[PDB]
Amino acid sequence: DWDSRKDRWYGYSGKEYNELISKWERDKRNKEIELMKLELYKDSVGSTGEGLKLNELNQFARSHAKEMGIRDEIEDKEKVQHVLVANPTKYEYLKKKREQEET
Amino acid sequence: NRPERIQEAIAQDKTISVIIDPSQIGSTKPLLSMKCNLYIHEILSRWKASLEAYHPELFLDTKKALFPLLLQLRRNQLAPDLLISLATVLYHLQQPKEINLAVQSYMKLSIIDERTRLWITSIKRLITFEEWYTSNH
Amino acid sequence: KVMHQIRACKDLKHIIYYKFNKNLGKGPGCGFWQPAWRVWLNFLRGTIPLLERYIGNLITRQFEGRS
Amino acid sequence: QIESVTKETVHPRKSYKMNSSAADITMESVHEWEVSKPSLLHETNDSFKGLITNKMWFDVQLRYGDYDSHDISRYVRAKFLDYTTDNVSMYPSPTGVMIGIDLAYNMYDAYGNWFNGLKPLIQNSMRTIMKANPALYVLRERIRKGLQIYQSSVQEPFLNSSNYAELFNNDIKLFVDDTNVYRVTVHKTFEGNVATKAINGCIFTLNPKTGHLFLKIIHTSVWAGQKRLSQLAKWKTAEEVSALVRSLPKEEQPKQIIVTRKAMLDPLEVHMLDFPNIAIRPTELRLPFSAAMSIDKLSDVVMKATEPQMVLFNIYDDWLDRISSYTAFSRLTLLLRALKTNEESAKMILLSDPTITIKSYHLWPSFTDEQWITIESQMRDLILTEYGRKYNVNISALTQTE
RNA sequence: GUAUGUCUAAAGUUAUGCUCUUAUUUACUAACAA
Ligand SMILES: O=P(O)(O)O[C@H]1[C@H](OP(=O)(O)O)[C@@H](OP(=O)(O)O)[C@H](OP(=O)(O)O)[C@@H](OP(=O)(O)O)[C@H]1OP(=O)(O)O
Repeated sequence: DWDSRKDRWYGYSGKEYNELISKWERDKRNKEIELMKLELYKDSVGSTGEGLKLNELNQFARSHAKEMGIRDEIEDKEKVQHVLVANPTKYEYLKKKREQEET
Repeated sequence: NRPERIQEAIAQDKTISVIIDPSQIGSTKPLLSMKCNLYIHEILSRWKASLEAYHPELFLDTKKALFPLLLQLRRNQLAPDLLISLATVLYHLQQPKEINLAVQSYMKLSIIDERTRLWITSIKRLITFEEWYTSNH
Repeated sequence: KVMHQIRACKDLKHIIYYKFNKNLGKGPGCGFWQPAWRVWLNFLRGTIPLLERYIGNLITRQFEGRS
Repeated sequence: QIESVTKETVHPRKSYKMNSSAADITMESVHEWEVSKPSLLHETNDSFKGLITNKMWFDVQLRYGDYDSHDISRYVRAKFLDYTTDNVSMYPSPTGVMIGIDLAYNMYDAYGNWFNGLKPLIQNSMRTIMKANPALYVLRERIRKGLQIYQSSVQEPFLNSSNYAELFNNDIKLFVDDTNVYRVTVHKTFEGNVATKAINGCIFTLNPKTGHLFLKIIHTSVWAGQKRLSQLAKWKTAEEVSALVRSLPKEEQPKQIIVTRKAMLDPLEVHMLDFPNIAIRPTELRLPFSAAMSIDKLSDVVMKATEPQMVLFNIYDDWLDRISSYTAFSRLTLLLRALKTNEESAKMILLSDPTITIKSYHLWPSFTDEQWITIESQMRDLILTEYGRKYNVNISALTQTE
């Protein structure tokens, strides 16, 4: 137990700290015009989310993919229709016009 | 005493052209200050209408953040380097087709810094609201 | 070589304390700085020549260039 | 019943200065408080003498213990009634509170006077902070790295291709790349060896919702100060980002910050310690934003830059107007991707038609949506082509994989 | 990345077979990226 033995302060009531309070408690006992208004005239006088709609569109990516070219085709469909689903901005319109027909 | 400070000020508050000349920045001072100071008051009033549409909680402290500027501007305590950057933001904020130029000017204003941050940040909310305000209108 | 001096001081402390704390318990409150002080004086005695030479040469170099 | 909680701004020295201490927080009261006699936190029987205080103070006292000085309570007590009862660095009241954190052992403790019903709050507070302060967590993680025992365990998963959807969710965000901060002109020397010289760069600082690409243009003047610039690039980056965040309001302070370079996360963590609410997101998915700066007008602006300035843009304008942000971002992603593969090809695709004109504000050429679609398709083909060339397996791709 | 070494840092001294276009190698170098 080193730091206990080192402890410059050890084994004491605050006899020295009460004398500090006594010295300072004695010291306790011993002891705009328009601009304020100019500013305060104005009121103060106190003083998931949209990515779910993507997640639906990416679920709609599953639809066109599930229609044409899932697994059987290596390149001819599942890669070609892969290029034509989810990646391009046009896939917004492909769903949007299906929504517009659904309306 | 205080009554004539109400009378003279509120009369002066309704007596201004809400315009910033982009060439008068080169000139030397209270004219650009009070132009901006009372242009901000219009940005305050346009807020005051659609406080139900917009989120009002942050504005209640935005007011307290703006209070320094008011005290700076009507006195000309605000520095030239700050003021030139500041007025540059407010001028671009007037034209609806300077929204790039608005936040552009705000970023170059921001880039001691304890309440200065607070109020300068509060100005960004004024652009943020105004940019939205002109959109949803 | 001041380790010798330091060691001596340590030894003194060990000696002193355990003649100073026979019936008295442990703690830091012992003074009695005499013999250690003596040690340090003798160390200074030893070194005063050494530092006269060393710092002598040093300030000479500062003033006169080195040989 | 506290009138004001003011921070007494001390020198930077105070943090680590040990001979003295000015009080960190000063506590102006509403009424007189009647604080207890000084005591430790876990010392329950706090004695309420007749002495009162109109004002307290809170001091922190960081320490780094050893195998011998590994109790904190004693130390903190010592510190308290050392600095009080010392005629250097006086506190406004001699009555106050002092916290001390043993960083070497995660042994918090605090000593000092106690306002009634305060102690529990402080105890709980310390418990909370120790459980998870950002700075302290960083420290532990730093030490952990130092000892190569880093348990790779994250609470929030990375931005992979699946979670890409849930990137954005009516939630204010920001996105960061530090790739083109330190660009170099390679030029010969008299000796014959290469000499690297810095060029102006950028801080690719994008917002996928609004499409507001901030980018503070790094003037070469900031490199002229120092050496070892690859690390310094990261630091300036994170610094700049931090500054930007500070500038913006609590609402517009972006929540989840995404970073391209996972190495540049490490100093960002540090400069994000200014504000703890801003979560960090190490992207698993590398996005092409090195090639982002090879867009014509962007590069132009970068070259133009004369000083420490930022010149923000809307990375996509017309696209927002037409469609939701995500759609725009996909197109953008494709474009940047293509650029990364090959700049010449990209530009060619963009300027295949010379009749089309890039709008004065816009970074990109304003196309009609069907021709736009075609362009996108072409770009995609370019990417696939690149893959075929390099990866040599671009034909038999699964959907998600693709 | 360095040792180290140069450089700058403001005041006026009184005289009348080839050119071309390119693509490829190899080498070296590179506190630039991987
Ligand atoms: O033997 P040293 O390495 O010189 O250390 C001694 C020794 O402490 P350790 O026994 O733990 O090493 C003394 O302890 P005792 O043998 O007397 O029990 C202790 O003396 P006190 O007990 O009188 O304190 C003294 O401490 P101090 O210097 O405060 O007198 C301390 O020296 P260090 O503190 O320099 O280690």
